[PDB]
Amino acid sequence: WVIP
Amino acid sequence: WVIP
Amino acid sequence: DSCIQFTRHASDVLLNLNRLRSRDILTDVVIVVSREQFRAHKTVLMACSGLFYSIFTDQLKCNLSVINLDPEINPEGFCILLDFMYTSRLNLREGNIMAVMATAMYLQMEHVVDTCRKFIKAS
Amino acid sequence: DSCIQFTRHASDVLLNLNRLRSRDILTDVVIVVSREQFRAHKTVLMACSGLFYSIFTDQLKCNLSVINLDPEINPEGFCILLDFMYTSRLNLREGNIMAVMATAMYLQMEHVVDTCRKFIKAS
Ligand SMILES: CN(C)c1ncc(Cl)c(Nc2ccc3c(c2)CC(=O)N3)n1
Ligand SMILES: CN(C)c1ncc(Cl)c(Nc2ccc3c(c2)CC(=O)N3)n1
Ligand SMILES: [Cl-]
Ligand SMILES: [Cl-]
Repeated sequence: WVIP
Repeated sequence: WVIP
Repeated sequence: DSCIQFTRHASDVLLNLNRLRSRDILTDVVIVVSREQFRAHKTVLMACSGLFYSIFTDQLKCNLSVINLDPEINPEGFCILLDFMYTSRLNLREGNIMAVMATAMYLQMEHVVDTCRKFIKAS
Repeated sequence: DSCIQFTRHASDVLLNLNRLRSRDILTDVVIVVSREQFRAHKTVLMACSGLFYSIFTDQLKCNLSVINLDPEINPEGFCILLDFMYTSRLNLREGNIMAVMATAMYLQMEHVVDTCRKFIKAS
C-alpha cells in the first residue's frame, strides 16, 4: 500500500 | 514497454 | 517466453472498466445492501472478492441479476470497497475503518483486511 | 482525496480475469476470425480496443453473442493481441510483427501500434  |  | 510488457496496461484496463461502471455499460448484476443498490460487472466482483468468486462460479447463482448481502453489511463500507475494486484506491478513514474491515472480511478481500488490521494496530 | 493505494491491485484483477477466460467463466461473446473462434469478456475487449469499445456501446451490437471480424484479419495476430489484452504481455516476433501491427490498427490498440512501428523502424 502507498500514498498515490 | 519493458522486458518483464 | 520472449514477450515485451506494457507497464500501464493493467491500470488502463481497470480505469476503462471503472468508466463503463460509471456510465452503467454492460453491468450485469445489482448488489443489494440494506436499502442501497449497487450496479457492477460480475467479472470485476469475482476478480476482487473471494465471496463473489464463490457466488458467481456457482452453477445456479451465476445466472442471478440480483444478489442480497447479509443485513449486517454497511452500505457505506460496501461502497468504499466497490470503489477500491474498480480503482485500487481505498478511502480508509477513522470513522469508516471498522465498517470497511468487517465488509472486507465478509467479501474475502485479504489485502484490504491486512491494511485495516495494520491501521487499527497503529492507533 | 486521502485514499491509500494497493500497487498490485490492477495486475491482480487482470490476472484473475485471465483465469476466468482460461476456464471459460462468464465469457459472453465469441470473436470469429476466419475459421477460428475466440471466447472473451465484452468488458475486457472494450477496455483494450477502440474497435470493441465502439461495437459494444452500440445499442444493437451490444446484444450480439457472435462478432465476425474482417476476413483480412489473421487469427494468429488476433490470438497474440487477445493474450496481450488479458496479460499486458505481447508476443512480438519477426515472423508475426506485420500481422500483429495490422490487427492492432484494425482493433484500434494505439500502444501496440506504437511499439510495432518502433520495432519495424529499428530493423
Ligand atoms: C483462486 N482462483 C483460481 C481465482 N480465479 C479467478 C478469480 Cl476471479 C478469483 N478471484 C478471487 C478469489 C479469491 C480471492 C480474491 C479473488 C481476492 C481475495 O482476497 N481472495 N480467484
Ligand atoms: C474513450 N472512453 C471514454 C472509453 N471508456 C470506456 C472504455 Cl471501455 C474505452 N475503451 C477504449 C476506447 C478507445 C481505445 C481503447 C479502449 C484502447 C485504444 O487504443 N483506444 N474508452
Ligand atoms: Cl484485496
Ligand atoms: Cl494498446
